[PDB]
Amino acid sequence: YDFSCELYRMSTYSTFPAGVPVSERSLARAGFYYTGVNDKVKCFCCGLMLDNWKLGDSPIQKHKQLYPSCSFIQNLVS
Ligand SMILES: [Zn+2]
Repeated sequence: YDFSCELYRMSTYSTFPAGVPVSERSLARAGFYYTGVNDKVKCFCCGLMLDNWKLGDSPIQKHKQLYPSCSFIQNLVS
């Protein structure tokens, strides 16, 4: 289903900057791929864009909170 998709998302983090305080795996699992700019990531499903990640930030929570209508985030959490 989203099998290869999550794996593709993971691959986009090859250039992710070193000091970002959230794991790339968690980002990719939350539906986000890396835009190649700063620490800005984008949902493959709804296009929600997020950057300036802080220690302890939950990509899934931010995702659910900001753009609940995303089918991916709805199905991930259900
Ligand atoms: Zn989304």
